[PDB]
Amino acid sequence: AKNASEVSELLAKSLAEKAVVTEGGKVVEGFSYVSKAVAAKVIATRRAEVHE
Amino acid sequence: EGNSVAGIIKSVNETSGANLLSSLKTIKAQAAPIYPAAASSTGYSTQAK
Repeated sequence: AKNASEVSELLAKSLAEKAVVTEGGKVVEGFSYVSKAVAAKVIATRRAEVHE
Repeated sequence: EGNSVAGIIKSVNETSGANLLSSLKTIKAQAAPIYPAAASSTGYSTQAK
């Protein structure tokens, strides 16, 4: 019971990270998107290796 | 005995970005020219005698 908030956060994050995309209610299966955190991570590692 | 600059270029290339600046003095000293040590005397060799 004292980690009942923690298991809810874990279930919410598990549903959140495997999120699907809909355009008008129905899902576009086989859709690939790259987030701005992923793109900024790629930019950060590329800037780090050119700087070194 | 290869030349010192290929050793400098190699030892800088195969060094990561975190251990770069700490490991510059060992690359400075590994490509320094040899100045041989002042050994013992045992002076007045056979031509001097």
